[PDB]
Amino acid sequence: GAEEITADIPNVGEAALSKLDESGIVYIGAEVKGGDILVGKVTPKGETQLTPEEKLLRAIFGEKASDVKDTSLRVPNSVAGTVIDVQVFTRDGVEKDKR
Amino acid sequence: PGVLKIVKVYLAVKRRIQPGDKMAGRHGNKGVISKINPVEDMPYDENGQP
Amino acid sequence: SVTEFLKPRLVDIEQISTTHAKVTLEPLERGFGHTLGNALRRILLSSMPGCAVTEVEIEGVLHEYSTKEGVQEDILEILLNLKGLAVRVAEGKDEVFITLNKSGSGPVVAGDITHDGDVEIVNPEHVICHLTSDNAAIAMRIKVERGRGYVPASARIHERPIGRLLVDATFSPVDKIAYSVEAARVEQRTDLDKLVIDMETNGTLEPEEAIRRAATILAEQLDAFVDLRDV
Repeated sequence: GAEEITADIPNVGEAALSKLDESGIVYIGAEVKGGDILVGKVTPKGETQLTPEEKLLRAIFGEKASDVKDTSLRVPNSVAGTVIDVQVFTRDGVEKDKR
Repeated sequence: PGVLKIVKVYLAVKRRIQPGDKMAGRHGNKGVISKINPVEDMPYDENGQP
Repeated sequence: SVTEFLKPRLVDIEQISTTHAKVTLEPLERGFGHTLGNALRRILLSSMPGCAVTEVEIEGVLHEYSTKEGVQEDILEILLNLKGLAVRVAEGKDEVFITLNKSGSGPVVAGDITHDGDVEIVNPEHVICHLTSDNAAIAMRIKVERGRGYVPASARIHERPIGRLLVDATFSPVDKIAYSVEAARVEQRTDLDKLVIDMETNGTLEPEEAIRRAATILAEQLDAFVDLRDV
């Protein structure tokens, strides 16, 4: 499918979604440190063989959300700074998000 | 071809001097900072200026 | 006699300027002038409490690497200028907020800061920024805290809204310390000495108060030696 830029990042709480906007891009002036999410992106993934001793764990606790995989832009380790500019380039014929 | 969107983020980092950095003059005299000494430990003249 | 020394006393303060002073200690025995002078110089230059700017909030400013219309200096330059602010905060308060609002062409200086009576600006002539247009306006909220030493913004423990700009804080008010040991004319003996300490500071800390704080620190640290035991 088509990779989507969005703020709905699986297995990531609201602590790491503080600095992104609705479109999934950090704000201008955000002080970020290593590992912080700058732009959120989710990529569709295919079927994955679950090992039986993880099928059991799925059975016990029924949580299962693996439709997409989190491939987002993150600040490199030991790099801390301020976001000073963000530019978005969109292909001709693709919907322009809010940002 | 195949690219739907690109986002570019510019990060500004302030880097302060620290041991391991390379310093030099204009006469081929280069070196690596070994210690950041406190002011009270460095040599000073008769007017107290270190 | 031999077993008993003459304790030095504070005999003179000479205020050359707001930021320069001389303090005289007399009388001192042989060798004690150098010992006390070096100890006081090391304590004064390292462990002297003060007040410094820590956070700034400028309307319409998101980060330091930006520009404001009508202001010739970048926000980085304005913060560097604010680092040189000399502020004395009344005792009992380790935190205070001041405001700086100015419109119209001209140099925006430290004498345009509105304080709450518990804050004294020591250098009103210190230029903070420049407004190059009659329509230009600046509105800043500055945070002043009491501390000791040099606390970089990176070393501060980690919510912070976008717009709050951290400023590196050098709390120590002492800039330069010199000391000279000269001869002293006391009674009939000639072995006595005199210690003159030349202090260049930012004007926030009084000379006598600085000397007593340094002496208190030294005495407290020596208290461990006076009671030497296995701990």
